[PDB]
Parts: sequence; C-alpha cells; structure tokens
Amino acid sequence: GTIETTGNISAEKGGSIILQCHLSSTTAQVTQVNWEQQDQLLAISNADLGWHISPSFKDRVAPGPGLGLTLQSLTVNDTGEYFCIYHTYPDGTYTGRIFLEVL
Amino acid sequence: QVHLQESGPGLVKPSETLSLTCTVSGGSVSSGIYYWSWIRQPPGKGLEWIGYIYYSGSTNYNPSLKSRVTISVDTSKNQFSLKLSSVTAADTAVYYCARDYYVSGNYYNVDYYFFGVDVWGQGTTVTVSSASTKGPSVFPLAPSGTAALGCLVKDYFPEPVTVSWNSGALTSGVHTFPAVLQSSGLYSLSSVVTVPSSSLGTQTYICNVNHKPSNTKVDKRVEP
Amino acid sequence: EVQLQQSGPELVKPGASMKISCKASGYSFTGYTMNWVRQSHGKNLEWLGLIFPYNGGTSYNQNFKGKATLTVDTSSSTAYMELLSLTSVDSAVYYCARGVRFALDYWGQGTSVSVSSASTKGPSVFPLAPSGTAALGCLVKDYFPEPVTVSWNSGALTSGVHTFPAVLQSSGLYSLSSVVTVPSSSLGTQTYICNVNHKPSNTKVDKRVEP
Amino acid sequence: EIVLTQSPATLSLSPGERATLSCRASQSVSSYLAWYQQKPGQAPRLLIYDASNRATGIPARFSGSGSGTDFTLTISSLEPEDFAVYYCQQRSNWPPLFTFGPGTKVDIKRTVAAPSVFIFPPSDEQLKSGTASVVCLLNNFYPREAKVQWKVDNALQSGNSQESVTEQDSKDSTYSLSSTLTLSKADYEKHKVYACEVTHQGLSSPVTKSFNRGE
Amino acid sequence: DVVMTQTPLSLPVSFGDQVSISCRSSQSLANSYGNTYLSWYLHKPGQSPQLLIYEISNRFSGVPDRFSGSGSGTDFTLNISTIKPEDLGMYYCLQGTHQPWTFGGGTKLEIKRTVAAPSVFIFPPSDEQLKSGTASVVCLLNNFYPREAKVQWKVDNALQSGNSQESVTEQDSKDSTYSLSSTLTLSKADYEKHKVYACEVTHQGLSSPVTKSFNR
Repeated sequence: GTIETTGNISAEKGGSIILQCHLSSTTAQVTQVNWEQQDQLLAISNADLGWHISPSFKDRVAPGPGLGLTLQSLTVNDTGEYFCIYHTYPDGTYTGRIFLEVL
Repeated sequence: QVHLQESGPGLVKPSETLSLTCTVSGGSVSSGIYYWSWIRQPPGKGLEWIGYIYYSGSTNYNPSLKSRVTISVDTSKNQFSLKLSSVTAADTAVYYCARDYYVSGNYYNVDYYFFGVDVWGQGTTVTVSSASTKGPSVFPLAPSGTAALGCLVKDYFPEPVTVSWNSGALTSGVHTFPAVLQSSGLYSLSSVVTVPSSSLGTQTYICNVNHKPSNTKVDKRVEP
Repeated sequence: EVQLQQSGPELVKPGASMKISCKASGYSFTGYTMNWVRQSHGKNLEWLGLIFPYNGGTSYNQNFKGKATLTVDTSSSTAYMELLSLTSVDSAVYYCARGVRFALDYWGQGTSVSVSSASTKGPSVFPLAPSGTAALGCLVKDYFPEPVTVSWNSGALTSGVHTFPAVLQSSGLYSLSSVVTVPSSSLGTQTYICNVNHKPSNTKVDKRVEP
Repeated sequence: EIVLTQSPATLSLSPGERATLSCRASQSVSSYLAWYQQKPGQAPRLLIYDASNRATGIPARFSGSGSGTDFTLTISSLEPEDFAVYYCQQRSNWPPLFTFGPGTKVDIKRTVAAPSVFIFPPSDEQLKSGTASVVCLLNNFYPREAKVQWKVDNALQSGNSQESVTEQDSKDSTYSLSSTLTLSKADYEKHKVYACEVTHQGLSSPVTKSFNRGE
Repeated sequence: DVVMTQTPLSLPVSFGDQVSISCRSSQSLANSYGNTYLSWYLHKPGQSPQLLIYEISNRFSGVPDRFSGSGSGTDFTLNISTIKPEDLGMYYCLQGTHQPWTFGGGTKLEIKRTVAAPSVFIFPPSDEQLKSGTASVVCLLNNFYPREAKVQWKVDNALQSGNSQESVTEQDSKDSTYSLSSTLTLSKADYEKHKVYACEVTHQGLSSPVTKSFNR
C-alpha cells in the first residue's frame, strides 16, 4: 500500500493551500484520516461520525476537498511538514508527508 | 459495523469482585483509533464513567474507583475486560462496554477528547447481594372487540427479567411493566399483549420469560 | 554575503554522539530553513533533514530515523546537528546548507566526522624494490589516523611520483604506497630515499629503496 | 472539579414543537461537550460531539450549540419517538473526566385517551401456591393520572395492591398501568366478586370490570 | 521515495565541447500547482557544493551563462555551452518536490585523451615486513587511460579473491592518465607455501593481457 501526495508546496503569506492525499494499491477501507504536524492536530475525518477540526485551526481550515483540507491566511509560522495519517480497517496506518514553505 | 457484547454474571456477593468481558465484532480491538471503555448506570440514575484501555495496554480510570478497578485487553481473543473488587451495593448497576476515541500524546494543542462514545453494548445488569438467585414463577393471565392476555412473572431475584411473545414474532401491543419490589424482597412483573378477539381460538400465544441471573427460561402458553 | 561556517573535524569512537554547529550570517536566520546533507565516500549525497529556525520545526529523512537531532540557537544564528550512536558507516562529511523553495542555494564548507575504534599508531615503511624506465617505491603500512606525507629525496625528486590514496584495511588502520618511475640506467648510481611523516604520532621515517 | 447541571429536569411538549435542553458547567469546558440520547431499555446514542457537530445519520432536527459554561441541545420539531432522556458529557482534561450530567427527560404531550380496562382472575396453577394474585390492566391511556379501586364483595380492599405504570409509548405516546391484588388462597376462597374500578379523565363515568370466582 | 537515476556516471570530455547530463526521476516532480523543484549542483574538488540551476531552468545568481537547464515531467537535462577546465567536477540533480529529498547518483566530468597502455610492475614483499608475519605483494599499473582496468592476482594460477585492495590516483595534471596500486595481502604462512606470484592486467591499451610475475 502506498500514499501519493500533492508534493512539497511553496506559498505566500495570506494565500490558501490545499493539502490532499490519495491511498492507492490497497484492499483496505479507510476508517479515519488524521491531519497532523509533529506536535499538533489540525483535523480528523472519521468515516462513522464526520469531521473534527481542532480549535487552533477552526478560523482557517475547511474540510475538503475529499479527505484533504484547505488552509486559509497562510502565515510564515505554518512553514513545516504536515502528515496525512490514514487509519484503515482494521490493520491500519498508512502515512503521507507534505512540506509547506511560506517566505 | 462494530458490535459489542457484554458477558459475565449478574449476581456478585458483597466484598467479592465483579468481572465482565466485552467481545468486539465487525472490527478489531487492536485498532489504534479507539479507547475501549466501561460505563455503568445504577438503576434509575445517571451514567458514570469507569475507565478505558488502549490496545497497547495503557489505561485511565475514574479516580473514585481506581483503587479497585483493573481493565485489561486481550488482542487475540478480540476482547477487553473489567474487574472491580470489593464491591458493595453502591456498585449495583447496568454495565456497558463501549467505544471511545484515542487522543495521541503528540498533540500539544489538544487538551480534550474529541468525538464521543459512539458504540455501546447492550449492557448487563449486575446486582451486589448476599441472597441466592431465584428464578421466577410464571402464571397465565387468561383472556375472558379486542382481547388482553399476558403472563405474571412472580418472585424472582435479582433483576432483570425480559419477556418476549411467540419467540420474538409478536411485537405490536406488547406491554411489559417495570418490575415492582414486593414485601418479600423479591421482584414481580407482568407482561401483557392486546390481540384481536377473533384470533383467541386459532392463534396461540406464549410468553418467553428469560431470567439470566439464574439461567432460567420459562415458556407459558396462554389460552382462554 | 550569505556565509555558513561549520565546526571543525572530529574523530570519535563508535557509540559516541557529537554535535556539529553551523553559524549563519548575511541573512535573516529565521526566515529560511537550515538543511543538512551527508556526503559519503566522497561521492554519494543524502538529505538528512531540516530545521525551520522561526519556530523550531523539524523534518527528518525517515531512512535515518534517530540518527540525527536538529536544534537552533536563534540568539546566535547557529544551527546544530547531534549525531547519535555513531558507527564506522557514519564516517562522512556532513554539510550545512540553506533552503529556499526546495533548493539549497548556499552551503557550509563541510565537517568531516571520522568514526573509528583505532588508536594512534605510526607507520612501518617497507621498500617496493626495483628489479628503459624502472619503477620503485615505498609501502607505508598500518598507521592511524590520516594523514601521512611521502616525499622523495627530500623534495628533489618530484617527477614521475605517484602517491596513491590511503585505503582503510579491515584492521582499522590505513596503508599507502608511493612509487616513482626512474630511468633504468640510474638504479646503480643514484640513491633513492622516500621520506615518510606521520604527524599524529610524531613519526618521521626515511627508507632507502635498493634494487 | 467540573460540575455539570441540566435543566429542565423534565419537559412536556407536543409533537411538532421546539424542545430546548440546557447543560451548564461549573467552569468553562469550551467546545468539549457531547450530547447523548437514551430511550427506555436501551444504551445511549451519541447525537452531538464537540458542542455543535451532529453525528452522521442522526436526524437533522437535533442540533447542539453554545460554549464555555452554557450549552443547549435543540430538537427543532419534536417527534413522538423522541421520548427519551438526554445527557450531556464533558470532554475536556479537567479532573472529574467524562462526567455526564443528570439528564433531561422529554415527555410527549398528546390528546386524552381513555383506558381500556381488563381484569384477570388468578391462575389455577397459582392457587395451589397458596396465594392469589388478581391483576387489573389499564391499557393505552393518557394522561398518567389514574386511580384504581379494588372491591371484594363491595369491601374496598386496602394495603394489599401494587401499581406498576409503563413508560410512554414511542409511537402513540400512551401509558399502561397494571394493579396487582395479592391475597392468601384462604381469603380468596371466602369471597365471591372481585371488581376493579377505574376513574380517569377520558371516561365520563367511572368504569368497573369484575368477575365471580368460578367463571 | 523518488529514485533519481543520473546518466552518465562519468564522461571524459574535451574543453570547448557541449556536454549534456540527463537526470531521470522515478515519478513526476510537479506539485498540484505546477511547480517542479529540481535543482542542479556542482562540487569541484577544492570547494563546497554550489547551486547552479533551480526549478528546472532558472540560473542561480553568479552562474556563467553556459549553464542551462531543460526538461519536464520525469527527465531533465543540464547543458554546458562550453566546458572550461574549471567546469570539471561532480554534478548532482536534486528533487525536493517529495519528502524525503533525494539526490542523483552524480556525474563526474573528466578529461578525454587517447588510449594509453599501463606499464605493469610487480613488487614482492620485503624481508623486513615478513619478519612480522604478513606478506604484502604489490602490483603497479603506471600511466594508463581509460580508467577501465582489470587486475587479477594468480598465486600458482590460483585466481585470488577478496585478499587484495586497489587504489587509483586522480587524472594526472600533465597527461590526464591514471595509475593504480593493487596490494595482495597474505600471512607469511600462506605466502611461503606457494612459489609463483602473478599479476595479470587487462586494459584497452594492451592488445592482449599482460602478466608480470615473480618466483618467491
């Protein structure tokens, strides 16, 4: 099983960026997708319940497109690497990586 | 879909330890998404959280109970369990195994538990008492436009008693009343069903009384 | 302009952990990511990770999980790299380099880090004796660490000289051979002396090479 | 400690009406609150999570709102199958942890329905027991207030009956009530007519239903 | 991980020529916004690696105009209009569109010249080295081109394996040739158990292999 990503992104302050991943080559069903950084939670997409968006990001993150998410009003402090953690039924755990650079 | 099922005894003597087990279906107890929880509800009162366990073995219990609670997990049996020691009557309740959501320790910006308890078991009633189990006696409530017939389920302990009609087939008009506590200290209960009068001669009606705490089941045919 | 000065070279024994520094100047140190590259065997390049000094965020090549740790001191525009539990396989040059739109536009001079369990030892010098042109030389064997220098006739003989790169033997010690092509007519008349010097052990040797 | 309170303890509304339930926290718990529904005899169901997010598949008339110390679950248009107890749960990291509120019970207001009365004589299997239980059934009535009178040879029986009332039906919103008259076989075989007298809003006249031993 | 295969790994060239290096990527290096983060780097021997071209075609500040970059998708090319002695070194392509960043294998630009045969010599171990129990037998290939050279040790026509190491000089400043040392290492026990020690060299400048040997 493999994950393909948007690819590393360079954006400017105040811009908007989509972070998306695609799970390929697997017979596994996706129960939940966690969007995270090394130390913080951005959003979770759960198949049974729905989306959860961490209060830190509720002003500038919208669910979608698909199992991805959209960032508004990019700041330089966003510069970092973002993870799309796919939790599949029931073995689980596929991981994708996307670095965003701002200025 | 995940289905949880509780098992274990319904009667536990004072000072001994309550032990329950939850079996997971349509999913893996090893899934890293979930906390496996226990939640109880004493009769007529609200819900109280006991604790949860993660598939890695780590736990988190209710501080008012942590001195006596031990939750464990077996990944190969697809089960997780609860042991509660030195029980008193304060522990009489319906006990649900349930499913909650794991919060990674890596989230510095998450000081909360997201989502909620979205899957529950059926719950099993455990009563802490020194008395022995007593199965119920079942008597007919015989029918004389539309007719009423039923079963009297008398002198049992502890709760609960479930009553179905024609082995689950008869649904409409079934009324099973809350148990009342008699002077004897034993419970009693009646279940009735409204039925067309035209049927009484052709269609037969049997109440299926189940009292799990004593492993007794009684089928009573009701006839004019 | 943009200048990146790394710390000096270090020899450590396997199991040790050391910290490389990279002092930045000439730009806003927190506005750009500080990357780290490994250069193995003189040829192969490997991206190890980066640190964004504005907020301290790190990203690591997962092929090297737990081998490095990246930190910064913004009050001194210094980026750091702690290499952990080092083995011989980690003997390499480690580069500091600034990141801009996923390219590395400015590099540090590099820090050569050597990992070996050997102890300092001077070489033994043996003669590669000659039998129109005639090849003679010296074999400089079993020294540690690098480097050693070989001259011929105290600097007077310099043409036709070939000093090969040192090769690490399975013993953990180095060996090296210096040869010179000379005329055949001169084997009997001209003396030939290779002058070997191994400063790490204060060892100077002069070996005459006879037919 | 975090202390959760729920008001009203009881609502009584007609189908189609707006029900608003309130949950309150001793100190702030931001968005870290879930709402649960529990119908009689069943386990709770998660309706709302993180204050305002309805769970997938949950009917759209359920919606949660608020923050901090004041939270509200709204059933915008009550359906009769919504008869249930509704609990809030705090989901922060504050000491009590996963505390549930006391709950709000939502009763369904319907039109008056008179009870259909049945009387059952003791089974002949139970007469060998040495006790005789006589059951009176009031079926599918509203409101709950009803009085049942036992007359044994027109002698108001007293202190030997127990009443059990069901909980409001999920489809037609009615109650049903059994009253059991427990006697010794001695006293039962010494009288003749056993009558159950029911008075209720929905009856213009009190209803009596009776039998005579040896029917 | 993206695998950047680079071609060729070595290229002997003539000053004044036009060189092209191709970098071939195991998957597209374009993000969902059409930015392709491919850069070319140069590492001369005396220096630290320097950026030449970034994002396929853009030339970094200070780079001569001879350096130009083209390509798209999964194959890219570096063009050098006219190579000067200072353009020699090792070139690397790098992709930063996908975590982790991966480099190419590297291309080493060398000096082209005519074929030239090695002078082969074989040296037996010294009596002084044998006094301590090990025997070093050395075989010298002197001033050859190209670098392709196969040396085979034969001890009584026993093809050796694993008990010898090689070392090669860089291209000589004056005639751009190579010299090579092959050192066979034995114990003194094994060394004095055999008689004939041979070094057999195969190289493009020799019509047929050359064997230089000695008797112990």
